[PDB]
Amino acid sequence: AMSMAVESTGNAKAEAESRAEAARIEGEGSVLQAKLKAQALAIETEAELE
Amino acid sequence: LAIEITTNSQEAAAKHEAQRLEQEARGRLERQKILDQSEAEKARKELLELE
Repeated sequence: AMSMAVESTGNAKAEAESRAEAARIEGEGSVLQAKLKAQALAIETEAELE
Repeated sequence: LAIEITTNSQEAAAKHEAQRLEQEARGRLERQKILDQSEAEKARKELLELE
């Protein structure tokens, strides 16, 4: 049963650890993307304001 | 007739002994199996952690 316990936890958590680790890339990516999108829209909407 | 039933009681009692020996032989073997299966789990759980 101790092997059954470490089987279920170690396997299922490792799957749930990877998707959360992947979501961290989207979070850090979306920050840098939105930061770049700020400049994209800033230079677009401000320069076209003339 | 009084001789053949004693040889039947002989071989029946002889069968009873070998029939008993069968049980007690595999009985201790069964404990060896559960013991060997237990040692596997002690290493399999360790392997499962590395796995």
